[PDB]
Amino acid sequence: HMTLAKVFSQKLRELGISSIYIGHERPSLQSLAIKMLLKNYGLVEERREGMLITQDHGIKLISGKGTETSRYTFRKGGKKVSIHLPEYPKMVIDLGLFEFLNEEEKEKTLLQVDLCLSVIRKFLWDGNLTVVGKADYVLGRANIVQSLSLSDEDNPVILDPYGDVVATDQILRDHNVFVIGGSFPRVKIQLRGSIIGVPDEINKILEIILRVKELDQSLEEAIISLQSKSDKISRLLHDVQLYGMEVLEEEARWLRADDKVIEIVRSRLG
Ligand SMILES: Nc1ncnc2c1ncn2[C@@H]1O[C@H](CSCC[C@H](N)C(=O)O)[C@@H](O)[C@H]1O
Repeated sequence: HMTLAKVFSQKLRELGISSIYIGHERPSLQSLAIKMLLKNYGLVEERREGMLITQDHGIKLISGKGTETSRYTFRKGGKKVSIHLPEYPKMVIDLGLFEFLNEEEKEKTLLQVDLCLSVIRKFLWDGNLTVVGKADYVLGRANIVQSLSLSDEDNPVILDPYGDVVATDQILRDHNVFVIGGSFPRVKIQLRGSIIGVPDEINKILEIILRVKELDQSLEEAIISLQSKSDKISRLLHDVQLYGMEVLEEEARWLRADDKVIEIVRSRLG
């Protein structure tokens, strides 16, 4: 779809603005826009000089002292830019069954939901995240609702590792609402025919989907980038039981698996 950084940059050019003095802020449009949306930060109209730090989506981000010309500086208290924030995608986490679980289980689930905020703010913004079915929960500007209300422009899918619809670049790309649990299609992410090795963690699933949608990355590469040592180990082990040792070496270069992983997988066999 569109990242917050991209929408921000298109509005900025329209007005006529292609340089910002950022002073002491992380020099990324995403970060700057998030900050503007969440704090009293904004743009102040002032003429300043600097050197380039970067050229994000075509906008010269300035600081320090040099010879690059800013007409606008990003400052605590400046004026907001007004940007049609992307309605989509909407990432929904369902906490319906939440009080089936153990105390220790609830603390793990919620820690995982907490980390979603950081993922959502890496591409979109808090508004694109919704949590359903727990009303005392508060996660920055996430929507916190008791039940999910569907609109005509919503085209949703349920992420379910026991689903009957295998996920695909196109299927993730052609949908815009995604429900991840604590009557639409129930969609299962596999690695290469299998669910084994696929990260289990709510915040990792969410990040896999966004990588595919916002960065134009493949599902395979997305999954692999987000695996833990344990995901790789468990998958190599499985596949060596299946296909034998000839598989090990090459399937480790593909899983991008490091020495420690391969060491361990050897050590389990002999
Ligand atoms: N490989 C995968 N494919 C699709 N969805 C997944 C997935 N791994 C995790 N999820 C999502 O992450 C949530 C937490 S995993 C626990 C749910 C598990 N299906 C169960 O029945 O116990 C799941 O409900 C699912 O929404």
